[PDB]
Amino acid sequence: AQRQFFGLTYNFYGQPAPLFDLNDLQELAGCYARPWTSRFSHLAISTGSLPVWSARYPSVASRNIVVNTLLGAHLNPFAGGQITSHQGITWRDPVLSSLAPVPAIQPPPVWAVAENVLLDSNNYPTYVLNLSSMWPINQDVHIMTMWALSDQGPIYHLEVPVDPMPAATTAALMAYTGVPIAHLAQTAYRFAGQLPQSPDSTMVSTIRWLSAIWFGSLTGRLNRSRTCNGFYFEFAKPALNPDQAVLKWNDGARAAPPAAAQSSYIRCISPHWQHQIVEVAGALMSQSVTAVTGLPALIDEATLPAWSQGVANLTGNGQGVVPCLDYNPVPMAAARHLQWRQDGLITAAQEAQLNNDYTAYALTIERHLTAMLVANPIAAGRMPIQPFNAADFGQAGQTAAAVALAQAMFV
Amino acid sequence: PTGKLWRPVGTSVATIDSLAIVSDRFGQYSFVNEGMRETFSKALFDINMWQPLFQATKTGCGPIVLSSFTTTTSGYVGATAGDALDNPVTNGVFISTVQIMNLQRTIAARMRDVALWQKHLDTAMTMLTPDISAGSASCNWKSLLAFAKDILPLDNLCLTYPNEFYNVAIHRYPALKPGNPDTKLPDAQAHPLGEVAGAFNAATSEVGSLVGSSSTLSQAISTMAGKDLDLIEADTPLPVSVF
Amino acid sequence: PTGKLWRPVGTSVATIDSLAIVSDRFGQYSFVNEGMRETFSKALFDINMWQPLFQATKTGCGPIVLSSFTTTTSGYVGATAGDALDNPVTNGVFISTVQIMNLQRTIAARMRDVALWQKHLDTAMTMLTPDISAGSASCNWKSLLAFAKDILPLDNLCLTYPNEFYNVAIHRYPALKPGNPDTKLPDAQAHPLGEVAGAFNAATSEVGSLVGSSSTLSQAISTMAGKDLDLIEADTPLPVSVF
Amino acid sequence: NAIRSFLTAWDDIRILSPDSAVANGPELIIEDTGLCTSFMLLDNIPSAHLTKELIGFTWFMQMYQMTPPLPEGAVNRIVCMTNWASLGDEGRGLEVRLPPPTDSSVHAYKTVLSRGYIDNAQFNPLALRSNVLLMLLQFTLSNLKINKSSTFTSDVTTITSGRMIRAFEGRPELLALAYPGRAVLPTQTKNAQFLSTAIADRIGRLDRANLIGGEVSAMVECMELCDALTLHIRETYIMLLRSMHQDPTQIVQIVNECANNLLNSTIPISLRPTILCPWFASSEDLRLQQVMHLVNISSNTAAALPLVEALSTLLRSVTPLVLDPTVLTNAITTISDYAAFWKCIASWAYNGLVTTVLSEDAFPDSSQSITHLPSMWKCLFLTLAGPMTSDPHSPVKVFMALANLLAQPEPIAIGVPGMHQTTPASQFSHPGVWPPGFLNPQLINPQQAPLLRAFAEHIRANWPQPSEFGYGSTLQGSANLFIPSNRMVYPWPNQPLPRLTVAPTYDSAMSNWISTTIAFFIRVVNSVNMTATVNDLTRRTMTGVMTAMRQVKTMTPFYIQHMCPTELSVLASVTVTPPFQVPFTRLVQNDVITNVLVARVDPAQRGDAAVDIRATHATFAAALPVDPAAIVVAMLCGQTETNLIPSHHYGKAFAPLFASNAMFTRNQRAVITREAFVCARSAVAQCQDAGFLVPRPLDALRQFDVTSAAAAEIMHAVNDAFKTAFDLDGALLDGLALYGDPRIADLSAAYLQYGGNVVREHVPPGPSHIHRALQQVESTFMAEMNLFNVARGNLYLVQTATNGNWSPMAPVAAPPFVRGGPNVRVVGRFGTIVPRPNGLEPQLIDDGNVPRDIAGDWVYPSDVLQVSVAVFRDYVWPMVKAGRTRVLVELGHYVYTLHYYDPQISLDEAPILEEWLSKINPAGIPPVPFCIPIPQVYPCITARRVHYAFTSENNNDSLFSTNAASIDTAFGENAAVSPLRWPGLVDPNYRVGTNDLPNRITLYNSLYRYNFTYPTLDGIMYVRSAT
Amino acid sequence: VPRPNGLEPQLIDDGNVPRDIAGDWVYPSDVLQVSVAVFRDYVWPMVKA
Repeated sequence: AQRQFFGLTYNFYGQPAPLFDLNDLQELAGCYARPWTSRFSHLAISTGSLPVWSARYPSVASRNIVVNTLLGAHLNPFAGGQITSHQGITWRDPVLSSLAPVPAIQPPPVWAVAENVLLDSNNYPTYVLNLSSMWPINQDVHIMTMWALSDQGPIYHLEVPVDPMPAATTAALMAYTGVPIAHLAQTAYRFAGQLPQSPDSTMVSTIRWLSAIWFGSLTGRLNRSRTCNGFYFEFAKPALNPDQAVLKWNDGARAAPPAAAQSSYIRCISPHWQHQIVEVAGALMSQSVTAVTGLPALIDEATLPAWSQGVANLTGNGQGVVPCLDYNPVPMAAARHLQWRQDGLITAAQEAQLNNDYTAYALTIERHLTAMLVANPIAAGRMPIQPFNAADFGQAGQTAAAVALAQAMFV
Repeated sequence: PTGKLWRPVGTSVATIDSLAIVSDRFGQYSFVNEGMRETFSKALFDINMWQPLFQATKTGCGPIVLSSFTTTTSGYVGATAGDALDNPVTNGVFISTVQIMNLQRTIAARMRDVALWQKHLDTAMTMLTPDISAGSASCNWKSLLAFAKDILPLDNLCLTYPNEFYNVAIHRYPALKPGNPDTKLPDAQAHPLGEVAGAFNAATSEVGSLVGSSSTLSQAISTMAGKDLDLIEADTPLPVSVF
Repeated sequence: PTGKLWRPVGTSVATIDSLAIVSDRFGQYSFVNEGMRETFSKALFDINMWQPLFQATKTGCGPIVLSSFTTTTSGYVGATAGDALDNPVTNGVFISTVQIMNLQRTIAARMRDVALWQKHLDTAMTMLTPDISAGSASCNWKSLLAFAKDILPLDNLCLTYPNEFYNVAIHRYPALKPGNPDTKLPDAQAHPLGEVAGAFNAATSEVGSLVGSSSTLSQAISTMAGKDLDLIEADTPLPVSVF
Repeated sequence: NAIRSFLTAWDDIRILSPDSAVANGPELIIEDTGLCTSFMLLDNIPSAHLTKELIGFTWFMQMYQMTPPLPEGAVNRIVCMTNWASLGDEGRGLEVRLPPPTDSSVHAYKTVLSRGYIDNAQFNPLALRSNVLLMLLQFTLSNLKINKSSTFTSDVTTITSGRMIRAFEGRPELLALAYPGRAVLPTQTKNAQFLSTAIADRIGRLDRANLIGGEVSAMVECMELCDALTLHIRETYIMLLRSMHQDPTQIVQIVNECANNLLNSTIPISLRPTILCPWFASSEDLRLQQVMHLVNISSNTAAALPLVEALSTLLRSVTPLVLDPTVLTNAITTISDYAAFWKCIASWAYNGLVTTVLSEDAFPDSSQSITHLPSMWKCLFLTLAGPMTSDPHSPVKVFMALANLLAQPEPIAIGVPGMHQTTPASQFSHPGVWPPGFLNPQLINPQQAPLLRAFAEHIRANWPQPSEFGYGSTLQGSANLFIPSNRMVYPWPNQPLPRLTVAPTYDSAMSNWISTTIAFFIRVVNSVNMTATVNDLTRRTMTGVMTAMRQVKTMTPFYIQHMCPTELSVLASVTVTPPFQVPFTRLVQNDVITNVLVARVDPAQRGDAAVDIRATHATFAAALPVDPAAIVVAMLCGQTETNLIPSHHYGKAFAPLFASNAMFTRNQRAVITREAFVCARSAVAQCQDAGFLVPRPLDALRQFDVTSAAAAEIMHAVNDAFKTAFDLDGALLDGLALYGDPRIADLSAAYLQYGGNVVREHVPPGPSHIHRALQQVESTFMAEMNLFNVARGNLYLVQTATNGNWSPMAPVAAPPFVRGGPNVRVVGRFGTIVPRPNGLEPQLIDDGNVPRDIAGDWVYPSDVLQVSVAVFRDYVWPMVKAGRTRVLVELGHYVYTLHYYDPQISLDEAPILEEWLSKINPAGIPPVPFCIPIPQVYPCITARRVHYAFTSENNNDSLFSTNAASIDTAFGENAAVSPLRWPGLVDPNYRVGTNDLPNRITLYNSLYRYNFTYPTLDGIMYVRSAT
Repeated sequence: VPRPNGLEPQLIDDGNVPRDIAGDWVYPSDVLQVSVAVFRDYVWPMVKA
């Protein structure tokens, strides 16, 4: 299958120890203190449209943002070989399941707190000699890596071949029809995180084809009148829950396979991704693919945070790197509505209408995060919000280039 | 459309100020309107022609397709945000600055390459006026060849590659008609790459020469408007500059 | 694309060798790129104009549509197998050699035909300067006509076909505005076939004349690059040839 | 059942889910874990008992014999048989079982027009395309099932060891068939040789674990054998389902909105890798379902009435309003059940399918005076109740009633030609007939006709102003035609339920109407004219009573303007049949919908103009008579229950409604009507030569032009097939095949407004998954008809006495003689033999019309042969048995039936043939009878036998293989196992999921075994709470 | 609204954004009337604690 994941631990943002305390270990949903196979656990049972977030976890990406620093704080293996222990907490045994208090009689060595520790994976020989059991850990660490190599939104990866969708892909995809993007992220992740799959498996090339097929919809290029291969995502009114996507199937005028491969990493600069279940789902839904199949190439050092500068085997700067086109939710959806008007889906009156109904919605996202960062600073201890600063929220980077990527990805 | 391509910049709806020249690591994509492709194609076309001489002499590097310097971006393409807003082009064909550099220095480097050979081919071609302007007139090929085998000075390049120059030549002189391989006879018609242009320059017996009579007119029209021949006997003060 | 059209002689798979100029009983189809249709259309357009004089005098043979010399083949069209491989054109419009011959000798034969009449129309037209360059100025039509009824020498062709030349004329001189049949009055606007061209030559009072000032510049630009005025006081050995 | 219970939070009581039938749901989920095939390899001629040689494998001592994966024996064909390896719970009673080519496959080709005259032993060649379309439509429907993934078991059988095959508990016999190549005994025999080249890898399942919920995988990738055609049909139905899948989570919002927040719930739903809730139908579809009910109801008012009472119940059984005249009676009495009413509000919800007019009895005979008291009262009741109806012509009929009564005191001229002030009010029921005086009060004079200029003045400025309101959820799908999406149109102006007070309860639209009218009539019963017959005392007693009514404290006017909209808005969402509703119009004349009609094709392209029967009825919708006298009472006495928190009340009521998943039955019956339509319209549009654009893969099959009457049967066969497959209730699609042209193009409903304007809602059915598959199937039927016994090409009848080799099917020798060839004469119509007097021999009548003689060779278009078999069998047939003549009957296709014999038993074929000629007649031909020799394994001296038939095309494609049990074959037409059928199992360049479909039905494919769970919501439901 | 794998049942607060029971609530009496069945089953066990 695959066994060689190069990771990278979360940044401290200038804080002493990793941003999380003792209580985070016995609060995680699902399997006790087991951080593995968590993420989409608090969403296992849907009650309604309202995004699941409590007091300690003020947002959607709050559950994951916490399991990240909690994850890295206990990742001496792959980066040292030992098991160590942070604040009296360690793994049960070599398989690395749930975290229990440091066992007596033979306690592990105390972990040396460090920021951004490069994970080699092969450094821990027990991993490959017990792959079929500790496989989820590979998918999860990969997630933490994509989240760590960015101070503003998880950097996933789109692709799309030069030729049309395989004959085994079109038959597998016709099963995730009436399924929201929020759920596609849950089924995608829970798939690549329980049993060692192959890089050329049917469910892998289809889930990847489902992610890049989602980006076009998010940009508006793959609407109701322009399918990639009969699949798209119908968006509801932004004032009436814009989180709803669903992979609808039609028989309209399909697009056409591009002249070349459109491999490209994408990011969401705007801190809006934090509270948007749709953005967090789109990110983690793509990460499920780069898990079973390590990074197709290296990531561009063009922008990114000041700590992801020249990583071991993650972010480069030469010619073997792939540019990262980052966008912004508000301008992206503002350009997404503009696509619908061009082909005649919406009236020229609903053009400037959907913009005001969405910008008001995205405002609620901004009014929420700003009010949560102040409530939960950073020097306090944890980092459920991630210090984004209020100077941003609307400084859209090359979002205009991400849109031009979708037009090129589906000619 | 024309000019550099722009794309929406920053938060907001597309608008006259949302736009910004889509520049980047390659320079700025400038749109390649229909006619401007005619030139770069007409320029590259005149180079590809010399294909048989590029391989023979191991220079060159394969045929130059203009589709190797362009791209298929899409956005609004104008001269300024304001006016670029009225030219939404989808998957247009733009050439990035750094590319507008190669298509330039390539056509320049190759242009030297051929300009040289093309000069040898000539001292040998015109060295037997392959151009008449009334009726026809042949000259049994054997003789012709066995003749230039002489005249041509020892430092040409038509003696080092005869049928490596000949193949280039056949496409420039509808006088030399190569003998077809599977009937071992000429063709009546001559098919030089300049098929049309060469057809429209022949001194057509009905009227001198369209290419001539056409220009001698546009030429005169230029002057007539230019110097200011019009107004030649105008009765009123005129700045000497006007002369 | 440009050049002659090629097609996979080896069938299906078209590689840089399984191609071959698609020649045949008609000669070789050469592609008719967008701009090259502008010319042959602009040439035929100037002939169709003389339609009323072709029928009157039983010459001609109906209006010449450029769509009678072309075809709708499809294949790869380049200058050489190698580069033609990057121009897959479907149902492009090509003109076969033997056709590139007629569109030629037709435009030539017709060109004579009109060149003659067109000369008579003129000695009569310019024979009353139908062109001013500031404000307007009329000349009651009756007089005008009854006048040229005189001057014009007995061997013109504007006396044998008045309103057979007049109809040709109306399309060349936005001075002569024909009186509309169902209101029996002029039109204010004048609609000569050269609608745009004639609009862009008028001596616009803001700036002399775009057609003039434009050329007087491109003309100078030619020289500046040509002779080599640039480098005029260069301090270093220069072959006399450079002069 | 989407929803099962609903423990209401405030009440804590689990509401469990339950001429017009009760709409039940379509059986959308059937599934079988057995082999996904419908093309078995049934062997035909049994094997001549060879001596095994290599027996089963020998593990240690034991000797394991395994069942031969492929059919062995003489000749094994590919006999089509739907769900032959089906191992699931059930199957939609409807299949296709064709007997091996050795039997009369004729029966399966006798649906459409065959029934009745055709002998059970012959099919109708004329109605073949029509009968093959219906035959495949049953081969599709039959195969519309899901493939449960069963339980695998790691195979440890050497060559295939390591591969995870599938169990097959139902009947272990399958495990043999399922995976050909798994444990192949080296016994070199056609069969075994082939199965040997099988790729060990292809067998079993492909993918690894995958989305393992619990311990079972969400959807595996079995590899088992499964005819590409069947695998493709199901891969279509899986999509049909997913298509209409409904995100379970959104279900809370749908209920929250559809009920207007009055009722708010929560429904936990465990999201899983698999899950499937076929409860959602797009508005795109729901409209083809709407105009559909519009067709079944048709002019028939009796079928439309069931709909307005269905609502008249729900309405009343949920309203806070309780009507009771006690108060009214008291008030009036001093100085001296309401179906009508409820069948007037429920009447508006369908204003457009059934209007509510005023019973003619109400009107006071135009010849009666106004001095006549009983008459002027029958008039006052006809006004107070007017607006209460949904007749676009009430505002006039009302005004007119009074224009009648006082015809002498106020003799005003009526504009409408041919009509006079004394014309029975009822009579006015067309926007044209409207009096100009009424259209413009100004026309009447104040002193000329005081009362009228005052009465028209009244109506012009008092009749309630129509209005509207949204309703249902937005994530639902309009389902309504003329009025904007999920949003109704109400008669009176409505407003959000204001906190009860003295203000809203006297200011309602209706309060004004009830008021100003009584006010107006009080001045009428006090006219000077009244004196003539009205007493001074009784004239006062009249003012006494009419004032009691006016001042009576009725609380309905408030209900019908604040609380009644919130009911319909909701009630209009929990109904299996959404509200059809054409826009309301008060006095705007030219625009007041005159006619409403469904069109089975846009008038433009409609050959044979046929209006919608509805046109015949006066009013545009089924005119349901409502009595004014009743409605007025109801309107004048509606006190509500003392304690009344609108919040708690409406809450408790709409609770039981959302418990019955009747909202989802609507979405389901909908996505099936759109299937049964895109499939019906297609099948009838494929049998007519011209007509609606539908891919005709079966255009080659001979089929006469289907008339209007004929279609209705190809239509009943299609519509009736769907119902049987999805066991539905009531109409569905038969409305189309019961009148008008069954030949529908694209349905559209349009109403024309008197203002000479026709708004026309086109409703094109969005891509029918079922139909997309059917097309692919019809397309396959061409390249593979032999697998259905039908054969393409002409039948030659040249007598051949060879004792050598034969194969009527795919004959190697060159066609005896082409049709337009040298010397062949086409037999002219009728094919009439002309006896010739004297020595001369009988000669056949030529096509060129000039009689030629028989000896030679003719080309018989089957049409001719069928209208003179008697003459054929007695003149040309004998001339054929004797090697003198060679006929060439021409049948595009047909049902062949062959009989295998012993190449060693010399037997003439003539008898076995005439058995045939004998049954041919105009009404229909019996299966063509070929006689093929059973492939002999050992060189055997064959016996001379004379054959007569054989085709022009090669039709032995059906033949799967001969002598699988032998190292080869010595005599009969030998046929090795073709690798082509199994590109998946054999070829190394296969590509999971790759078909061939249009051209060649592959056997061993790569299906995708699913494992869906069907979440069944049952949540808590909290009301709103007083405040 | 209940929450999956061991998470506090959120009590839909006023603004209509489910909040959590362990805190300080203000129960508009009317609400408490059409809701006790719930109150007693999730917030009550909480107040006692």
